[PDB]
Amino acid sequence: SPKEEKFKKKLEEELKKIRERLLMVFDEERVEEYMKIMKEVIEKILENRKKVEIPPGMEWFYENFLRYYDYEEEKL
Amino acid sequence: DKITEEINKAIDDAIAAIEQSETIDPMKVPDHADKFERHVGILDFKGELAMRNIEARGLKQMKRQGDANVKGEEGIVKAHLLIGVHDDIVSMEYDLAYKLGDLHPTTHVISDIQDFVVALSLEIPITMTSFEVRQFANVVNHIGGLSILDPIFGVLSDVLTAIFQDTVRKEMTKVLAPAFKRELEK
Ligand code: NA
Repeated sequence: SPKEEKFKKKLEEELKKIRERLLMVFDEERVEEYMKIMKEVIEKILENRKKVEIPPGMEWFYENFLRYYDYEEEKL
Repeated sequence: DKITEEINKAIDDAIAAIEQSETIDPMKVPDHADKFERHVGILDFKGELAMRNIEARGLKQMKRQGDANVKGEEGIVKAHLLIGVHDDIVSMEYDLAYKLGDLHPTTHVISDIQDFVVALSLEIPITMTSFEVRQFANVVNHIGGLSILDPIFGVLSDVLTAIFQDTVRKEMTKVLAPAFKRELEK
């Protein structure tokens, strides 16, 4: 799916920049665990759209990702 | 009914006089610095920020919301009013410098306030007895160069929203309350 593919490509690039910036604040392993939890939440949200469990402290990310996906989808 | 209309007219005149004057739009807000801590999942953010060159625009659109709520007790008319900018938005722009770990950037921020509203109270034997900027219903923060998915955006936006509900609201009250007091009590 070229539309889904472009979305996933842009999302992976955003995640790469986020990972780089986090490596300036936290140790490598903490950043890796955080990125893994984030990708898990992204997967669940995308699969449900195609009640989602949300880890504590990530509710902000769930709301922001809904806003981000709706924005990119209306753009695509 | 007539008292209500007289109070509406006096309020509209106060609003117009305050808006015809400078300092209200754009309104300077004094610089503000703060330390902060948040927990985003497993991440523990501890850092500092500073807001400089803070300007609020949009208060030229202040408008009375509905009739003055008027009630008479013991020969004294009391009235409570709401004044806001609901159709339009009050925007705060400022330079934000933050330090988290080895990150110490400076970026520009636009923060949009939804449903900016002031609550005001009058007594007529006019004396103004109460004036407050109500807590902001929502503050939408745009921080230059940060994705909405970035945890650093999450932390910074949360700290900034708290700062707006505290410091920014107090500063805007400091500016607006004596202006309205002067205009209404004349
Ligand atoms: Na300032």
